[PDB]
Amino acid sequence: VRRFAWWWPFLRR
Repeated sequence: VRRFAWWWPFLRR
């Protein structure tokens, strides 16, 4: 994980 494309799963979703 870089530093953002991980939270999507929870955040963005």
